[PDB]
Amino acid sequence: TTLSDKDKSTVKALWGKISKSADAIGADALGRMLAVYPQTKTYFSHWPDMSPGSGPVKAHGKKVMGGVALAVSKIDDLTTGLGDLSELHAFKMRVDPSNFKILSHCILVVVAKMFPKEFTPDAHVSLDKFLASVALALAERYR
Amino acid sequence: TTLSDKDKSTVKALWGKISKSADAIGADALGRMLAVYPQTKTYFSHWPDMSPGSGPVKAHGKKVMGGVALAVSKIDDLTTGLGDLSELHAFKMRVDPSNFKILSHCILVVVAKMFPKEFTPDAHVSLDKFLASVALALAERYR
Amino acid sequence: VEWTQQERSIIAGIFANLNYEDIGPKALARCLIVYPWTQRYFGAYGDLSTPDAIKGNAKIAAHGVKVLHGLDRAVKNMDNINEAYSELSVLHSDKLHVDPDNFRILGDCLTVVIAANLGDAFTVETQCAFQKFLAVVVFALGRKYH
Amino acid sequence: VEWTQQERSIIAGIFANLNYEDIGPKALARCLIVYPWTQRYFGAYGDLSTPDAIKGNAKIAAHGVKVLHGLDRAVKNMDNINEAYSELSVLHSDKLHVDPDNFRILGDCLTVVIAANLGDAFTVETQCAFQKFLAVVVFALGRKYH
Ligand code: HEM
Ligand code: HEM
Ligand code: HEM
Ligand code: HEM
Repeated sequence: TTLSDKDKSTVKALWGKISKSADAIGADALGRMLAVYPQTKTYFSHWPDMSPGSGPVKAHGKKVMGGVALAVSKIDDLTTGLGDLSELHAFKMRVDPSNFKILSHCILVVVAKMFPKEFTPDAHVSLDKFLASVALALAERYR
Repeated sequence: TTLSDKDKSTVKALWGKISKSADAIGADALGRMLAVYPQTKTYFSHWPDMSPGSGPVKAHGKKVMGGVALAVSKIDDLTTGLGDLSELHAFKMRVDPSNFKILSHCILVVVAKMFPKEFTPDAHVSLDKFLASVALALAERYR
Repeated sequence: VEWTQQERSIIAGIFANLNYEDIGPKALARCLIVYPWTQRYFGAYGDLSTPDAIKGNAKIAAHGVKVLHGLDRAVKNMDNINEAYSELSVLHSDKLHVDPDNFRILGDCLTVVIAANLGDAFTVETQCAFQKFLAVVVFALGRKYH
Repeated sequence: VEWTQQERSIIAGIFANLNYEDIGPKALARCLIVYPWTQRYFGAYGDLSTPDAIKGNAKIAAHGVKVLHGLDRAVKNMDNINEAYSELSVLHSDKLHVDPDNFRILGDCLTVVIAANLGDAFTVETQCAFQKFLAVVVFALGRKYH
């Protein structure tokens, strides 16, 4: 669904506060996705290790949050902004889009865990909407 | 996700073929939704009868498919076109939008059952994308 | 359904130290704000007009505590969750007409609230065990819908 | 999971009369077309570039039949479905790395194809029993993922 100007301002403000820890958030959220929802491990079987805190998890965590960083930059047109990443997911990795909601949830949990004061219900609703829009933008090129 | 030119023309062509039986498709789809996915019954407890072919189900099936007919009319801008319907679901009935996917599936099953020759995999992808777009348009005003 | 000893220990430990009057209201208010269709069921609970009103609503707060204590029977009867929630399932289905998808959504809100409360203590293992617990409870609560 | 005599009869009836060489390829081809990420597993199967290529692909057709016969063990063992699928669950998890969400999606495509085939015989009762059956099978196939 459409992000309001409030949603966008809220996400931009939250990102301002959390971006310094973006690598950690990525690594923790990705590690949690893999352990808590082991169905998602099916896309990562080529990795030597999938355990929390492992090299591949840390490295990929930073890449994923780099995509989230890109999304915040392109928040006014996520469809266009995330086109390349949609093409990669649709045609190279071919990730079932149902999984994007799982990662979204794990990112919210990690944000709440690391920034409890910042993560108010109001921040939560805008971030949840934002991640839902990111997931939709990633799904654009699939079909 | 966005509808291509192909999707729009495929949906309009299918609608042209099946619109004559819209009321029947609606009644059957709703009847099936309620029986097959009894969680959906929670929104209809005020009805005297929820069984397949019952008066309430027939009458509501009619309303639902008129909403679908409206979406076909406004296929180039579903956000704006379904805005009022979104407001009613958002604030009057307060239907958890997860249920829209359930009804969509039941519509597809009924269209397959009733129009097996017309409901090719090619029409199926486009109609599935369309109903996903309708679901998203209906969810627009919730938050 | 098959619990390890670590999982049992993790769950017991969470509930042993839980401040229900803190966590319960927070989880329910957050649910009502982030997923506002859940407000459907609380028309008799007074003012829910803005997120501030919801956060300040005493009746919602009291219900948050009640719901959270509703998880107690599961913690004390971890091997018999389906039977323990049987009556609560028919209540939500037949009397309250609560859409059971909302149980899942509340569970996610509770996870977020517990994570915020526990911080570093909400380890990956902790989240694994809590998610498993929630999944079983939410399934149990959906069982008697017909 | 409990079955009525009627649900057992409906399920046995569907499969007893099934044309596997017709239904199997149709369900799988439809899945690859409507939900194209499922193509990820079939990179050795030749041309899947277009709907026409998929519909005409003999290797995809043969696999559709195999998958549909994969359901026979559940029909024969309705009270022991989890155990019937333990080995196939391990296969799909550990050898094939198939995302189990795809099992759900294939079930929905199979439902559509069976409805198209049966017409008026695809009653509400039949759809209830078939959905319950698919839900149990899909759950069983996901059990050994870890
Ligand atoms: C929803 C938010 C997501 C974002 C922003 C995101 C972003 C990214 C980025 C930036 C890359 C690297 C692309 C490159 O190499 O240039 C990537 C790769 C990848 N992503 Fe996503 N991703 C997301 C969700 C997911 C999910 C949920 C899954 C699977 C469950 C997934 C599976 C993968 C895989 C398998 C790779 C390739 C990694 C490798 O081969 O080592 N992604 N993603
Ligand atoms: C394709 C998706 C859907 C469309 C196009 C649609 C359309 C409509 C329309 C046009 C109305 C009547 C509006 C009015 O008269 O004011 C309506 C009412 C309603 N809808 Fe939706 N609907 C959809 C999905 C659903 C779902 C999935 C549910 C619940 C599971 C639902 C629950 C209701 C309820 C409870 C009413 C009021 C019915 C009554 O009290 O008689 N709708 N819908
Ligand atoms: C998923 C975890 C949940 C648990 C463990 C739970 C448990 C309970 C319990 C123990 C009661 C008290 C019943 C009695 O006193 O007889 C109750 C009542 C109720 N619950 Fe649930 N509940 C849950 C989720 C929800 C959700 C998500 C909603 C709605 C969004 C909801 C709505 C209600 C309502 C409206 C009542 C009746 C309150 C009244 O007396 O007016 N519950 N629940
Ligand atoms: C109702 C759901 C399903 C059932 C009952 C089923 C059953 C089977 C069976 C019986 C086999 C052969 C095992 C053997 O040779 O011992 C198999 C293999 C396979 N399945 Fe599944 N399957 C299901 C869903 C899926 C889905 C959705 C996908 C992918 C989208 C998939 C991908 C595969 C692949 C790639 C193979 C190996 C084929 C090869 O070796 O070339 N299956 N499945």
